[PDB]
Amino acid sequence: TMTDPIADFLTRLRNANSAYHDEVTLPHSKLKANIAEILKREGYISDYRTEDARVGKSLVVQLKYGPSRERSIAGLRRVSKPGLRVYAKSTNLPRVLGGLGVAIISTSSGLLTDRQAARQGVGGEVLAYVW
Amino acid sequence: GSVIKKRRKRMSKKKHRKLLRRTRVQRRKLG
Amino acid sequence: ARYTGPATRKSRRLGVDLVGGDQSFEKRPYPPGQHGRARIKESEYRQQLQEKQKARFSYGVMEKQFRRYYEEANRQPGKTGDNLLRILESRLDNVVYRAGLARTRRMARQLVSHGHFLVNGVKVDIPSYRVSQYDIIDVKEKSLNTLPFQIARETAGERPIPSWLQVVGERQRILVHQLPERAQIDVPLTEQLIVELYSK
Amino acid sequence: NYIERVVSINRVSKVVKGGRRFSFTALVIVGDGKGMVGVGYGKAKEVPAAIAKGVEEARKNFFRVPLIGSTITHPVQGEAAAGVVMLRPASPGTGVIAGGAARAVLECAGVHDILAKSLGSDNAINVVHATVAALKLLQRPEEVAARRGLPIEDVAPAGMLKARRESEAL
Amino acid sequence: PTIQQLVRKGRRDKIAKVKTAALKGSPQRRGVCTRVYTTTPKKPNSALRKVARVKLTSQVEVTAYIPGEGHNLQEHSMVLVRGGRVKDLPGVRYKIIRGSLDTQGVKNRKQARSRYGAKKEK
RNA sequence: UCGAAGGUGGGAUCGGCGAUUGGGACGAAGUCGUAACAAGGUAGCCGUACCGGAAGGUGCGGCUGGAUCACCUCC
RNA sequence: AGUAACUGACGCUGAGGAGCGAAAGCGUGGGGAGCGAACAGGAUUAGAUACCCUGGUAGUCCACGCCGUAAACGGUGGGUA
RNA sequence: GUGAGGGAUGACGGCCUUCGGGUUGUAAACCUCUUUCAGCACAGACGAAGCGCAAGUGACGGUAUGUGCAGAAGAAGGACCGGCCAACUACGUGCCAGCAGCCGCGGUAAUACGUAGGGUCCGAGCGUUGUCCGGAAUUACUGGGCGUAAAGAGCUCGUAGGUGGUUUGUCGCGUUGUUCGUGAAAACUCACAGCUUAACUGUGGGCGUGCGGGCGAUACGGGCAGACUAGAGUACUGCAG
RNA sequence: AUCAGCUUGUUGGUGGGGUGAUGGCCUACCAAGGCGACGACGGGUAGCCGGCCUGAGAGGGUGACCGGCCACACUGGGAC
Repeated sequence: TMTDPIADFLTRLRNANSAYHDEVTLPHSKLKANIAEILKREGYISDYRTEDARVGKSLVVQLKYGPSRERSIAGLRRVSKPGLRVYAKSTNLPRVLGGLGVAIISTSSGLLTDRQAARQGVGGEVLAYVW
Repeated sequence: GSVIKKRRKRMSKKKHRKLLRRTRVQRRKLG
Repeated sequence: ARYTGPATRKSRRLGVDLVGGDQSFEKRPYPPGQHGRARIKESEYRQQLQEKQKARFSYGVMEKQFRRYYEEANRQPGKTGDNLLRILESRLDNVVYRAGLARTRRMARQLVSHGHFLVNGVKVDIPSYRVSQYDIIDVKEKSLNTLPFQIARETAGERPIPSWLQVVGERQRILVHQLPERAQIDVPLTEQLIVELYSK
Repeated sequence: NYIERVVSINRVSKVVKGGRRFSFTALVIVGDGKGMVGVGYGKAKEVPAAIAKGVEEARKNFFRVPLIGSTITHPVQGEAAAGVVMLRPASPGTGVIAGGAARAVLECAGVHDILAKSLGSDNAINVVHATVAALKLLQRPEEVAARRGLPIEDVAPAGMLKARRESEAL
Repeated sequence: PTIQQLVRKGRRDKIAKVKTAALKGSPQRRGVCTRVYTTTPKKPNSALRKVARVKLTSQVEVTAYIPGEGHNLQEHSMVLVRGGRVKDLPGVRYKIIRGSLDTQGVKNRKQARSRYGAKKEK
């Protein structure tokens, strides 16, 4: 069955990115929408929107490609997963690509990046890495 | 995979089975 | 202990002059022995080891002391190369020689070991003595009129005194402003090779 | 001025009715020590000739390493064939820390301070290929900011910006 | 394996093969020469290797190799044995120390003397 | 009363020796054979059963990690 | 498969465990045409405990039970996107 | 510490040689200089704002140390040199004697044996053996794999366990922030200070990755109380084997 | 687990006793529990720790000196 919706979202993104698709659709949830917001604000995707599906709602994500058809996402990894979950204190927040990437962290103040969490002095669950 | 490994294993197995056959009554009487 | 045998042997083997004014090295710049002309194989380890031997035979420091210096330099929060070079340059005998009071580093060490100097008003006879900021090195009065210091104080036209030192008195006082930086050290060889060798 | 590194010479042979015919293959690294490197693999019946073909092939294929001052931009891991080489930037004055093939490639490329480890397939040709694949994975921060359409400060940590400032000042 | 498989069974390291079990944790042992003879090495090589049979203080019967050129060992000779393998001989894992106890340092040795118990010439 | 040591008894469990006896590893050149690798000259192997100085042979089921299929006339 | 009427996460995997599991083989009772281990001759061979030929018993078949293995192989565990 | 400076178409001797010469080698001899540490003589501690109402009291110790005197005078060995892995020649021997961590070297011309020259690495040490970690990502949490290299149970059902779609409210268990207590000293690390330097010693921070109490947050996991139909199953109608 | 069952003051209660103190710590009676594959019960080995060595770190090895706690004082019991 489906165990990790977040990992499934990340793999849909990765598979669409590798195939140079301009569009990826998935079932909607608040967590997926929030990490989509973080991705868009960090400039990793072009834009996203939510339609309505036959049963629930869908998530529509536009992938960003450069003028020479070069992908704007180099990698997407799921860090904390069902089973072995990962939590980081405000001081040992992970660095992605030596700071060139973004680590999404679920803190009690919402979804933040590693730099935002470090600035606000909070910890939480390390959802994923983007670079 | 090469059949050489199967040949080594089969020769070991064949020799062991021959040994078991040769001492069936002796094993039965000692056990 | 101390290295006592011939000096030009090391200069010929290492391919550079370490004393500075040695005519034997200029006459034959190739390694000593029967096979001093045989072509050598090229290897990174050989070059690193030769650099380390250059460093530790210029200053007359044995291997264990040199390794202690390297560990100290790596521990410090600078960078390893210039830290090691400055640790080496701060030795009392090197300071004495670099101040022009000794023609060669060997005689600087010999003078220091014989208690001819006096640092900060207390007699010090330890060549490995490290010198800090604002130290006054003086020659004790009994040895001021000796032949070595006589000829040292009337030929002050040799190698220039570096910036971080200053011979200030007619009695050849030595004043240390600050520990030398890499720019003012003016030493042969390459520290990076030594750092590579000791990281193996 | 170009520096060269003959990292390996191998005597290969093919069998014929008469017997064995031996040739030589040389893997050569060519770079300028300023950020560009090239890898060549030449084969000939004589060692100097094979070295010459390797040198010309390496010069033909050139590739620029995204250095930042004296080290690479960020940690990378490159894999080619079964060879795995990991690269990690180091603070100035550390020196090159790598095995023979990786050390040759990095010294040719002009990298001065880097932590490099080989994690599989000790074969020199494949280790060199993996090192090149890792070096080809590096991204300059300006290109990263361009990809995400953000200012250079919002993408990179302040330490990288300070390092770039010092390097360009020097 | 799965993380749950790990927390259920864990990782078991490879066992270490004990070397020179006759020494019983000591750098050297003292033994008596059960028999002193000679033997031939494996096929690629050929010589008359000099080998002694030693009964150690750990109550283990061990065959040891005698290095050097000439030796004066015979029956009931107290020797001091150490660890060391000889590739030619199949099951010889010990060597007799020259210059210790009854076994004598070799004669007319001038290089690597300390490895054969030969004193420096006066 | 409890109670160490001692005595009696029947068992557990860990080792050593043992007349005889089984197999294993290695050993240029000993004896007997040719089993496998090229269709290895009966394709090989897997389980099982029987038989045979020995490699092995045969039956039953299975697998391909088995080689060759020239010429081939109408279109 | 279609309709989607119904329930409303009731799902997935699964240590151990239980069940099923080719052929050969084993037990008890039947059956037995053909084939056919073993066993007999014939031939080939230097020798044939083989290949080839002529015979041929268990077995192959049925009922009820054991056994629990196979190159039980797609040499590829199951679920999901 | 066993010396330092100067010292040559570069002495002798040794060794190699192409018989030319080269190397030991600025090394030596010689000419000056300094005497550390040893040796001799003299002086001679701190440790004791102590103890004692007696007049004195230091085991170490006449030690450390300081000052004079004499003279380079009393002071260097071990391993290795085919490749890994710095450093090669000659003679002797010949599948021997032997070496060897691995690969492997000994078959009268061995840079691998033995010895001498030369060299290199260390140096009051230098090697060998024994044991542990590293290299080993070779038990792989960081950080491995299973078609043919070792590795998918012959196949299912199912127990304990592990794990779990969308959504609302709540708890604050996990998670996270802060604060208080504790985490002896020593050790480690940073800075400073004292021993002539160093080792060593002391001082002041950090560390002590943790646990306990209070207070804050609710994104995620979990619990509790609900809701939904995309998973799962049932119903009905057909269908192929 | 190539050690799957273990336990009868053993699990709990009441009244007594005992102790500086709670308590099957002891005792009489009553009830039949308690522990175990989250490995009881057996077998082997071992003083534990601050620390020490190694390592990039995680981790691995170790418990010499120094410092804390424990146990023992020819062997086995016992109280004063």
